[PDB]
Amino acid sequence: SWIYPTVILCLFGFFSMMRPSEPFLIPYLSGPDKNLTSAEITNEIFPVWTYSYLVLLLPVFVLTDYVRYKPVIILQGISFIITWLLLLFGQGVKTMQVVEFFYGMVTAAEVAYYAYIYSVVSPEHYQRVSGYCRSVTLAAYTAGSVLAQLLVSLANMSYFYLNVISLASVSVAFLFSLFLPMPKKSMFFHAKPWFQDLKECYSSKRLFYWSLWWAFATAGFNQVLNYVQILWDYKAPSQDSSIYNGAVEAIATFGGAVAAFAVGYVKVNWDLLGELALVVFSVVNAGSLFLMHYTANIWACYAGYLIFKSSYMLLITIAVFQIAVNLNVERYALVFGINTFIALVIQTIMTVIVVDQRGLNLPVSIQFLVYGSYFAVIAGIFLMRSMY
Ligand SMILES: Cc1ncc(C[n+]2csc(CCO)c2C)c(N)n1
Repeated sequence: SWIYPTVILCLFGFFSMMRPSEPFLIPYLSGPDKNLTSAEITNEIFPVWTYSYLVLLLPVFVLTDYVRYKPVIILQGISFIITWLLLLFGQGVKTMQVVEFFYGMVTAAEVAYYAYIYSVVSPEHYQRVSGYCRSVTLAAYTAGSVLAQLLVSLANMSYFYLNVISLASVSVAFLFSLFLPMPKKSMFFHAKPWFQDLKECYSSKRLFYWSLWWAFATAGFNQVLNYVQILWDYKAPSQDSSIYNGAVEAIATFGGAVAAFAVGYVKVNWDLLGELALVVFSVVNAGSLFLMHYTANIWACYAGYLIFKSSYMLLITIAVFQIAVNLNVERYALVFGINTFIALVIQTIMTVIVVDQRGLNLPVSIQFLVYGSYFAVIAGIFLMRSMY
């Protein structure tokens, strides 16, 4: 059968991604509860996340197939508990970097969470259970941001209690994570009957350029998803007017879900339109990031994030569809693992150069000009490849 591990995995997926304090994190740190300047948050604290998601990406896969997918989720649950407990009680510029380290390990073990599906389930429901679990996680994050902003704007709720709610939700997620079945076989190591065949994998012109774009777009979206809240804080601090972070990130994630639903139900010639459909929405992404940089009204920057996140989820779902058709299931996770490693190398290089003190030590203003130029260079590369 398949239904019980699906139900426990979707319960873990709902109560993990219900993090109501997640949109309001940058008003929580720079707010009156802590003594943290926004220069130290922009330039010393958040880049550690990218660092911790590079150095702990490749070992976690090694600690995924060997433990056959169960205890890495339990490590993610312990990571949840440690991260939000340190968000509750932790003080200083030193402890908040440890927070970013453990949040990097959270983002690392998310891949093992998704990879448990093809390990425990009988192969008749490889399509059904994965789409179910991903939909449950997306609905969890959307409803979490909805409940967050409603409780804040209509409940006089300080942010510390919202982190308490987040701790409780990820703690309940840790209590569901223990009650999963250890699967019978893994996907690479513990299969009872690959380096030399790996050159044959990326020897495909329909699979290299799309993977390269997935890497650059994933790095850019992780950067923008990091620093968009510090940009929102810079445009209008939380002590002036009560900003609406949870509602806008909720509508943005809902639009991302609508875009991902809209990718798989449009029947046009993909090779002919794809030399244009990538280009126009890449221009949309570049214009959205430029719009968030140049503006001074806060709803204009919110609308820039809405248009950017919907356009990214559109184009990156198109990319995931244009990779997945050719290969099998076992090669799919290896290809996306190498692609994710390349994306985090690119994001680490760009975060050392642009963001951190070892590079330029930039404020959050000029940063989004650089990220908009990065996606504009991406759109120019697509325009040049259409011109070939
Ligand atoms: C503890 C912690 N939380 C969030 C971020 C930044 N961040 C990563 S993803 C995301 C939104 C996901 O939809 C945000 C705001 C961070 N650096 N550390």
